[PDB]
Amino acid sequence: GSFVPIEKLQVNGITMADVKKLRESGLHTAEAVAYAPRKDLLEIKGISEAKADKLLNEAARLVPMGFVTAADFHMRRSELICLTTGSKNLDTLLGGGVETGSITELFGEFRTGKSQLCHTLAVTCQIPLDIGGGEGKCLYIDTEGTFRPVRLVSIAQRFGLDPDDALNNVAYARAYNADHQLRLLDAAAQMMSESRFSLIVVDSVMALYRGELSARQMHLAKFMRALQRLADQFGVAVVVTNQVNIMAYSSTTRLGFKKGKGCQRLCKVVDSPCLPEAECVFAIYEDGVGDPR
Ligand SMILES: [Cl-]
Ligand SMILES: [Cl-]
Ligand SMILES: [Cl-]
Repeated sequence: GSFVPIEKLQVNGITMADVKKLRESGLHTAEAVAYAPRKDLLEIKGISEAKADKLLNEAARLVPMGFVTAADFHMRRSELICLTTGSKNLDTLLGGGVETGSITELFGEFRTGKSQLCHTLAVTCQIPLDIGGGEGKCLYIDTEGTFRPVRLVSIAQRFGLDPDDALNNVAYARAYNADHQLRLLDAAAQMMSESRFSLIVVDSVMALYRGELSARQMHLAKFMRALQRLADQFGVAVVVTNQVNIMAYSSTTRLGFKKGKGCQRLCKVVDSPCLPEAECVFAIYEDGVGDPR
Protein backbone atom coordinates (compact mmCIF):
# COMPACT_ATOMS: atom_id res chain seq x y z
CA GLY A 1 0.00 0.00 0.00
CA SER A 2 1.28 3.45 -0.97
CA PHE A 3 -1.55 5.45 0.57
CA VAL A 4 -3.64 5.46 3.73
CA PRO A 5 -7.15 3.99 3.45
CA ILE A 6 -9.70 6.71 4.01
CA GLU A 7 -11.58 4.29 6.26
CA LYS A 8 -8.87 4.82 8.89
CA LEU A 9 -10.47 8.18 9.66
CA GLN A 10 -13.71 6.63 10.93
CA VAL A 11 -12.85 7.24 14.56
CA ASN A 12 -13.58 9.64 17.40
CA GLY A 13 -16.89 10.54 15.79
CA ILE A 14 -16.18 10.32 12.06
CA THR A 15 -18.80 7.99 10.60
CA MET A 16 -19.07 5.76 7.56
CA ALA A 17 -21.72 8.24 6.47
CA ASP A 18 -19.26 11.14 6.73
CA VAL A 19 -16.59 9.29 4.74
CA LYS A 20 -19.34 8.36 2.30
CA LYS A 21 -19.84 12.05 1.53
CA LEU A 22 -16.07 12.58 1.25
CA ARG A 23 -15.83 9.75 -1.29
CA GLU A 24 -18.79 11.17 -3.14
CA SER A 25 -16.99 14.50 -3.30
CA GLY A 26 -14.02 12.69 -4.83
CA LEU A 27 -11.80 12.07 -1.80
CA HIS A 28 -11.04 8.35 -1.64
CA THR A 29 -7.93 8.48 0.49
CA ALA A 30 -6.75 9.83 3.84
CA GLU A 31 -4.05 11.80 1.96
CA ALA A 32 -6.86 13.25 -0.15
CA VAL A 33 -8.65 14.29 2.98
CA ALA A 34 -5.37 15.55 4.43
CA TYR A 35 -4.56 17.55 1.31
CA ALA A 36 -8.08 18.85 0.76
CA PRO A 37 -8.59 22.60 1.30
CA ARG A 38 -10.87 23.33 4.28
CA LYS A 39 -13.26 25.18 1.98
CA ASP A 40 -13.74 22.02 -0.11
CA LEU A 41 -14.78 20.05 2.94
CA LEU A 42 -17.10 22.72 4.30
CA GLU A 43 -18.97 22.96 0.99
CA ILE A 44 -19.91 19.29 1.36
CA LYS A 45 -23.61 18.89 2.15
CA GLY A 46 -23.41 17.17 5.51
CA ILE A 47 -19.99 18.19 6.82
CA SER A 48 -19.90 20.66 9.69
CA GLU A 49 -17.08 23.14 10.12
CA ALA A 50 -16.30 21.40 13.41
CA LYS A 51 -16.39 18.08 11.55
CA ALA A 52 -13.96 19.27 8.88
CA ASP A 53 -11.58 20.11 11.71
CA LYS A 54 -12.09 16.60 13.09
CA LEU A 55 -11.19 15.17 9.67
CA LEU A 56 -8.18 17.40 9.06
CA ASN A 57 -6.74 16.74 12.49
CA GLU A 58 -7.31 13.01 12.22
CA ALA A 59 -5.94 12.75 8.68
CA ALA A 60 -2.94 14.82 9.77
CA ARG A 61 -2.35 12.06 12.32
CA LEU A 62 -2.03 9.44 9.58
CA VAL A 63 -0.47 11.61 6.90
CA PRO A 64 2.63 13.78 7.57
CA MET A 65 1.73 17.45 7.22
CA GLY A 66 4.48 19.30 9.06
CA PHE A 67 8.12 20.30 8.81
CA VAL A 68 11.14 18.00 8.54
CA THR A 69 14.78 18.69 7.76
CA ALA A 70 15.93 18.86 4.16
CA ALA A 71 18.16 16.00 5.26
CA ASP A 72 15.15 13.90 6.28
CA PHE A 73 13.27 14.84 3.14
CA HIS A 74 16.28 13.65 1.13
CA MET A 75 16.12 10.29 2.87
CA ARG A 76 12.39 9.89 2.18
CA ARG A 77 12.93 10.65 -1.49
CA SER A 78 15.69 8.03 -1.67
CA GLU A 79 13.02 5.57 -0.54
CA LEU A 80 10.65 6.38 -3.40
CA ILE A 81 9.88 3.43 -5.68
CA CYS A 82 11.43 3.89 -9.12
CA LEU A 83 9.87 1.72 -11.80
CA THR A 84 12.39 0.09 -14.12
CA THR A 85 12.19 1.06 -17.78
CA GLY A 86 13.64 -2.30 -18.77
CA SER A 87 16.85 -0.56 -19.82
CA LYS A 88 19.90 -0.30 -17.55
CA ASN A 89 21.02 2.78 -19.46
CA LEU A 90 17.65 4.51 -19.06
CA ASP A 91 17.25 3.55 -15.40
CA THR A 92 20.71 5.03 -14.79
CA LEU A 93 19.77 8.21 -16.62
CA LEU A 94 16.66 8.50 -14.42
CA GLY A 95 18.59 7.71 -11.25
CA GLY A 96 16.85 4.38 -10.84
CA GLY A 97 13.80 4.56 -13.07
CA VAL A 98 10.41 6.28 -13.18
CA GLU A 99 9.89 8.08 -9.89
CA THR A 100 6.56 7.50 -8.21
CA GLY A 101 4.85 10.55 -6.76
CA SER A 102 5.33 12.93 -9.70
CA ILE A 103 4.84 13.21 -13.46
CA THR A 104 7.45 12.05 -15.98
CA GLU A 105 6.78 13.44 -19.47
CA LEU A 106 7.97 11.46 -22.51
CA PHE A 107 8.20 13.84 -25.49
CA GLY A 108 9.35 13.54 -29.06
CA GLU A 109 8.18 12.64 -32.54
CA PHE A 110 6.25 9.52 -33.40
CA ARG A 111 8.24 6.28 -33.40
CA THR A 112 10.92 7.49 -30.97
CA GLY A 113 10.28 4.76 -28.42
CA LYS A 114 7.76 6.64 -26.28
CA SER A 115 4.85 4.26 -26.80
CA GLN A 116 7.15 1.25 -26.51
CA LEU A 117 8.36 2.51 -23.14
CA CYS A 118 4.74 2.82 -22.03
CA HIS A 119 3.94 -0.74 -23.03
CA THR A 120 6.94 -1.98 -21.06
CA LEU A 121 6.08 0.17 -18.02
CA ALA A 122 2.52 -1.15 -18.12
CA VAL A 123 4.15 -4.45 -17.22
CA THR A 124 7.18 -3.63 -15.06
CA CYS A 125 4.93 -1.64 -12.72
CA GLN A 126 3.45 -5.03 -11.88
CA ILE A 127 6.66 -6.85 -10.98
CA PRO A 128 8.43 -7.33 -7.58
CA LEU A 129 10.04 -4.30 -6.00
CA ASP A 130 13.28 -6.27 -5.68
CA ILE A 131 13.64 -6.08 -9.48
CA GLY A 132 12.58 -2.48 -10.07
CA GLY A 133 8.85 -3.08 -10.11
CA GLY A 134 5.92 -1.56 -8.23
CA GLU A 135 3.87 -4.67 -7.49
CA GLY A 136 0.81 -2.79 -8.69
CA LYS A 137 -1.73 -2.38 -11.49
CA CYS A 138 -1.58 0.13 -14.35
CA LEU A 139 -4.22 2.68 -15.31
CA TYR A 140 -3.74 3.18 -19.04
CA ILE A 141 -5.50 6.10 -20.70
CA ASP A 142 -5.07 6.00 -24.47
CA THR A 143 -6.21 8.91 -26.59
CA GLU A 144 -4.86 7.66 -29.88
CA GLY A 145 -6.26 4.14 -29.97
CA THR A 146 -2.71 2.79 -30.38
CA PHE A 147 -2.49 0.55 -27.32
CA ARG A 148 -2.23 -3.15 -28.19
CA PRO A 149 -2.61 -5.73 -25.38
CA VAL A 150 -0.88 -8.38 -27.46
CA ARG A 151 2.39 -6.48 -27.23
CA LEU A 152 2.33 -6.98 -23.46
CA VAL A 153 2.41 -10.80 -23.69
CA SER A 154 6.03 -11.02 -24.78
CA ILE A 155 6.90 -8.35 -22.20
CA ALA A 156 5.22 -10.18 -19.31
CA GLN A 157 7.02 -13.44 -20.09
CA ARG A 158 10.31 -11.57 -20.18
CA PHE A 159 9.66 -10.60 -16.54
CA GLY A 160 8.35 -13.97 -15.48
CA LEU A 161 4.67 -12.99 -15.35
CA ASP A 162 1.73 -14.98 -16.62
CA PRO A 163 0.49 -13.05 -19.69
CA ASP A 164 -3.12 -13.55 -18.62
CA ASP A 165 -2.45 -11.96 -15.21
CA ALA A 166 -0.44 -9.15 -16.77
CA LEU A 167 -3.27 -8.15 -19.08
CA ASN A 168 -5.70 -8.52 -16.22
CA ASN A 169 -3.62 -6.05 -14.25
CA VAL A 170 -4.02 -3.23 -16.75
CA ALA A 171 -7.14 -1.11 -16.52
CA TYR A 172 -7.50 0.22 -20.07
CA ALA A 173 -9.58 3.14 -21.25
CA ARG A 174 -9.76 4.91 -24.57
CA ALA A 175 -10.56 8.61 -24.20
CA TYR A 176 -12.42 10.28 -27.07
CA ASN A 177 -12.31 13.90 -25.95
CA ALA A 178 -11.02 16.17 -23.18
CA ASP A 179 -14.15 16.07 -21.08
CA HIS A 180 -14.10 12.30 -21.41
CA GLN A 181 -10.39 12.16 -20.59
CA LEU A 182 -11.06 14.14 -17.43
CA ARG A 183 -14.16 12.11 -16.58
CA LEU A 184 -12.04 8.92 -16.71
CA LEU A 185 -9.79 10.27 -13.97
CA ASP A 186 -12.66 10.61 -11.49
CA ALA A 187 -13.46 6.94 -11.97
CA ALA A 188 -9.77 6.09 -11.58
CA ALA A 189 -9.75 7.43 -8.01
CA GLN A 190 -12.49 4.92 -7.13
CA MET A 191 -10.63 2.00 -8.77
CA MET A 192 -7.31 2.90 -7.20
CA SER A 193 -8.84 2.85 -3.72
CA GLU A 194 -10.12 -0.65 -4.42
CA SER A 195 -7.00 -2.28 -5.93
CA ARG A 196 -3.36 -1.32 -5.77
CA PHE A 197 -2.19 0.64 -8.79
CA SER A 198 1.43 1.69 -9.07
CA LEU A 199 1.24 3.59 -12.33
CA ILE A 200 -0.93 5.82 -14.47
CA VAL A 201 -0.14 6.19 -18.19
CA VAL A 202 -1.59 8.80 -20.52
CA ASP A 203 -0.71 8.46 -24.18
CA SER A 204 -0.85 11.20 -25.15
CA VAL A 205 -1.88 14.23 -23.07
CA MET A 206 -1.50 16.57 -26.01
CA ALA A 207 -4.70 15.26 -27.68
CA LEU A 208 -6.00 18.29 -25.65
CA TYR A 209 -5.87 20.29 -28.92
CA ARG A 210 -8.19 19.00 -31.67
CA GLY A 211 -9.01 31.82 -30.97
CA GLU A 212 -9.89 29.22 -28.34
CA LEU A 213 -6.29 28.15 -27.74
CA SER A 214 -6.52 29.83 -24.34
CA ALA A 215 -9.37 27.42 -23.55
CA ARG A 216 -7.21 24.48 -24.59
CA GLN A 217 -4.37 25.50 -22.29
CA MET A 218 -6.73 26.01 -19.35
CA HIS A 219 -8.11 22.52 -19.92
CA LEU A 220 -4.65 20.99 -20.30
CA ALA A 221 -3.49 22.65 -17.08
CA LYS A 222 -6.51 21.33 -15.20
CA PHE A 223 -5.88 17.80 -16.48
CA MET A 224 -2.24 17.90 -15.37
CA ARG A 225 -3.22 19.08 -11.87
CA ALA A 226 -5.66 16.17 -11.65
CA LEU A 227 -2.84 13.81 -12.61
CA GLN A 228 -0.47 15.24 -9.96
CA ARG A 229 -3.32 15.16 -7.44
CA LEU A 230 -3.73 11.45 -8.11
CA ALA A 231 0.02 11.00 -7.68
CA ASP A 232 -0.19 12.65 -4.26
CA GLN A 233 -3.37 10.94 -3.12
CA PHE A 234 -2.42 7.39 -4.12
CA GLY A 235 1.36 7.48 -4.24
CA VAL A 236 1.65 6.23 -7.83
CA ALA A 237 4.00 7.00 -10.67
CA VAL A 238 2.61 8.94 -13.63
CA VAL A 239 3.91 8.86 -17.17
CA VAL A 240 2.55 10.99 -19.97
CA THR A 241 3.57 11.11 -23.61
CA ASN A 242 3.62 14.27 -25.67
CA GLN A 243 3.78 14.07 -29.47
CA VAL A 244 5.56 16.97 -31.14
CA ASN A 245 4.64 26.16 -20.93
CA ILE A 246 1.96 24.20 -19.10
CA MET A 247 3.88 20.98 -19.66
CA ALA A 248 7.27 22.30 -18.53
CA TYR A 249 5.65 23.66 -15.39
CA SER A 250 3.45 20.67 -14.53
CA SER A 251 5.86 17.87 -15.47
CA THR A 252 8.62 17.11 -12.97
CA THR A 253 10.96 15.02 -15.13
CA ARG A 254 10.82 15.69 -18.87
CA LEU A 255 12.56 13.30 -21.25
CA GLY A 256 13.17 13.98 -24.93
CA PHE A 257 13.21 11.06 -27.39
CA LYS A 258 14.85 10.82 -30.82
CA LYS A 259 15.17 7.96 -33.25
CA GLY A 260 18.57 6.32 -33.46
CA LYS A 261 20.07 3.71 -35.79
CA GLY A 262 17.87 0.68 -36.31
CA CYS A 263 16.00 -0.28 -33.16
CA GLN A 264 18.22 2.10 -31.19
CA ARG A 265 16.75 5.21 -29.57
CA LEU A 266 18.12 8.24 -27.78
CA CYS A 267 16.73 9.72 -24.58
CA LYS A 268 17.84 13.03 -23.07
CA VAL A 269 16.90 14.52 -19.69
CA VAL A 270 15.51 17.92 -20.67
CA ASP A 271 14.14 19.07 -17.31
CA SER A 272 14.43 17.69 -13.81
CA PRO A 273 14.91 19.39 -10.48
CA CYS A 274 17.54 16.82 -9.40
CA LEU A 275 18.72 14.81 -12.44
CA PRO A 276 21.68 15.99 -14.53
CA GLU A 277 21.00 17.05 -18.12
CA ALA A 278 22.46 13.88 -19.69
CA GLU A 279 21.47 11.58 -22.56
CA CYS A 280 21.72 7.84 -23.17
CA VAL A 281 20.94 5.20 -25.74
CA PHE A 282 18.37 2.45 -25.34
CA ALA A 283 16.80 -0.03 -27.72
CA ILE A 284 13.43 -1.47 -28.69
CA TYR A 285 12.79 -5.22 -28.86
CA GLU A 286 9.84 -7.52 -29.59
CA ASP A 287 9.71 -8.05 -25.82
CA GLY A 288 9.97 -4.44 -24.67
CA VAL A 289 12.47 -1.69 -23.98
CA GLY A 290 16.03 -2.78 -23.27
CA ASP A 291 19.66 -1.79 -23.78
CA PRO A 292 21.59 -1.82 -27.07
CA ARG A 293 23.25 -5.13 -28.02
CL1 LIG B 1 16.71 15.07 -3.26
CL1 LIG C 1 9.54 3.43 -31.78
CL1 LIG D 1 6.75 7.11 -29.84
